Amino acid sequence: LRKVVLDVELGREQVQLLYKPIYDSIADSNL
Amino acid sequence: TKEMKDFNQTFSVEILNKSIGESYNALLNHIHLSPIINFNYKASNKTAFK
Repeated sequence: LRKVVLDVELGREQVQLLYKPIYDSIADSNL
Repeated sequence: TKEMKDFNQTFSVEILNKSIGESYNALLNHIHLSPIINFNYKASNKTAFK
C-alpha cells in the first residue's frame, strides 16, 4: 500500500546573533 | 601554519618564491659548472702559471 509520512516539525532550533547591539564591530583582515 | 601566514605582517608566499628561485638558479649554476671544476684534469689539459 501507499507509504505516507507524518510531516511533523522536528530539527534543531535556529540560533541568532544576540551580541550585536552591544559590541562595536571592527572588521579588518590586517589585524 | 595558516596562522603564521595570516597573522604575520611581513611573511608571505612571495618571499618563499623568491627563496625558491634563488636556490633554483644557484642549483643550475652548480649542476652546469661543478663538472667543469671538480674534474681531475690530466697534465695534457693543465697549463702552468709561467
